[PDB]
Amino acid sequence: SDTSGDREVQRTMMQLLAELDGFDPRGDVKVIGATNRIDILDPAILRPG
Amino acid sequence: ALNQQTLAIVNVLPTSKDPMVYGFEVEEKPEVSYEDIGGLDVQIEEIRE
Repeated sequence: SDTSGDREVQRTMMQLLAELDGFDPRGDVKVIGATNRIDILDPAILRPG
Repeated sequence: ALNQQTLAIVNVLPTSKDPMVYGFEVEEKPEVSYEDIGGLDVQIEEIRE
């Protein structure tokens, strides 16, 4: 909290968590995520489901 | 709702402004439904109450 470059990139993060599956399915994605470390990866992504 | 060729009130329309996807939508369909109530049982019951 209290950042001016690490809060809007978290508010687009949150938007994803949350359009991927939620109210409305899936569709047929199956979203291939790719990253490097898990230590600059939010755990919400990193838990399976 | 007005006839713009005369400028005169034709009908009166409900106040609602411009409501899109926003709040309007109501669904509830599968795969998460009220059959998918396997939890976390204490938590669910609290919501019903």
